[PDB]
Amino acid sequence: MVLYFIGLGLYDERDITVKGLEIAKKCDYVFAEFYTSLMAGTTLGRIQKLIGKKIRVLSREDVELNFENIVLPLAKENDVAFLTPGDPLVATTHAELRIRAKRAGVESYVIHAPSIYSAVGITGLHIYKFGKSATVAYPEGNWFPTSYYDVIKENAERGLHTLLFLDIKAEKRMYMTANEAMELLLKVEDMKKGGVFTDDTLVVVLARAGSLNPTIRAGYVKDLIREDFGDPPHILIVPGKLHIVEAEYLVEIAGAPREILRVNV
Amino acid sequence: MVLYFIGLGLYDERDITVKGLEIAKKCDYVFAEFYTSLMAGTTLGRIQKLIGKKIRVLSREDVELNFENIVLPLAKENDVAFLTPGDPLVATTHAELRIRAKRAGVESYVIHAPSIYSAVGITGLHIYKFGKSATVAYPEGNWFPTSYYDVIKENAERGLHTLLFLDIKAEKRMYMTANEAMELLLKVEDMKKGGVFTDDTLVVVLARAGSLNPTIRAGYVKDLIREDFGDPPHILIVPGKLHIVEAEYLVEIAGAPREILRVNV
Ligand SMILES: Nc1ncnc2c1ncn2[C@@H]1O[C@H](CSCC[C@H](N)C(=O)O)[C@@H](O)[C@H]1O
Repeated sequence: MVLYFIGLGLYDERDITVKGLEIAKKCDYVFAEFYTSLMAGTTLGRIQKLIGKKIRVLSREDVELNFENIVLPLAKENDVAFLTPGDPLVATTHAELRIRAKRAGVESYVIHAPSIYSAVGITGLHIYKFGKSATVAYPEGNWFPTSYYDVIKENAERGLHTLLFLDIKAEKRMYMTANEAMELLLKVEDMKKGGVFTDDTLVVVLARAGSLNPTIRAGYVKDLIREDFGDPPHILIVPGKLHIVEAEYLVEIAGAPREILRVNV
Repeated sequence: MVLYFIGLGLYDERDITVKGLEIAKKCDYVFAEFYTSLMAGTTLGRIQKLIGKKIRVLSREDVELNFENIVLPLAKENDVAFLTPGDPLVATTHAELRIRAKRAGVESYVIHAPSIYSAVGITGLHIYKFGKSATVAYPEGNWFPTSYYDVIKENAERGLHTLLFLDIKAEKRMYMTANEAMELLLKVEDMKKGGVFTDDTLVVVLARAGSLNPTIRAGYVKDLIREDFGDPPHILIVPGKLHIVEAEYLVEIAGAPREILRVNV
């Protein structure tokens, strides 16, 4: 009679909360989805071993089209868990699944876990200064989406930071790198000429948040565009004007050039 | 030889990540602060029992003025952990403490935990639509903070949602309720008269996120301003223009007036 939405956290199998783990262990059935994002620091096998339960993976179609036929029927007479990378309901489509549960007469509860949305606090940038977020999508064919560029423009002009989720082909396990994102943004700038993203733009790259050894780098595009930030996933941030405290953290912790203390504050 | 900043999560001792727990259990010394937020579902005793270590609680003064005198000295010859509610670097000034650690020759690591900043996803509002955040602080003496009002105005004009952290005075055991926040906002409105926050404004309240049964309510200020949302902590949200699916969730899950389903495109 109960469905638990349980977050797996940021990177590996230990990023689930103690609450989420103990609840998952007591569930009769455990499902999981890895299409909204991936858990790059672990494997399905390691997650399964930790929980001690067989984990049935669901595709985007399984969920978006058949959640009420695959998961809810079992949740009617058993305790069922639905695992998702990060924090449940951060992904925009997740929330509606709770309405489906209600419609089916199934109680649902949410067990939170760390999300990249909040983990970016490790960049030293004040969380309150982050504005609207956006996703950099790979262009393809004759389709060249650029809405993320406008998001940076609107946030930056108001002195706010912009969190940029990078494209991911979950099924193929292909991650867009911060380098590719920077190249794309420079390409968009060359087309819109808005003066929003150039070689002189200060950016911050956060790779493998959740890991004990994440890569946190800050610097100008001209210097970071060909830099190796390590294995995925990568997150790109275009900060707005910096509070001196944010700048000092970027210099001392993220290796930012001293120049940001006089140019970006 | 190291200092760990470990988050404890949203509500109770089990909101800590497995990673955080396994590391905390092996540390030589464990310190913590409980003034940046309120974990309403646990006690120091329960946290100590879970981690299996004595926890030395520090006051805001101990941390802000003497972190380098109380904590860092031990981290030079021992494995030390510094625990905090939620995520250690979200809506706190703890990031700067990493700079102090560095200057002291102490390597530091960060272990994330569920944060209210991302837990708001449980309101059904799209996380990417949240703009700049703000804090509603208690007025004191002849000083009446009003900056949060301008944040709402700025976000709303852009169609973005506004997350409002509520004030906390841990030593006095005072936790601002969503009701008190709404009352303060109505007073600022009468002063600035910007038509930003009135009796007809739609708001969302999230109380005790992290618990299994948090209070999630949406409605007009005139109706919710005197409603009992249960024990603290509380957070207040002022939505911007709603997507149809956001409205549907607020109606179905947060008990919002069905009239909000009719969005004005
Ligand atoms: N479980 C919870 N439910 C509702 N609001 C919460 C909450 N935990 C924190 N808050 C809100 O956030 C304020 C503390 S701000 C510090 C937040 C913390 N670092 C985190 O990551 O969550 C509180 O005064 C309250 O308004």
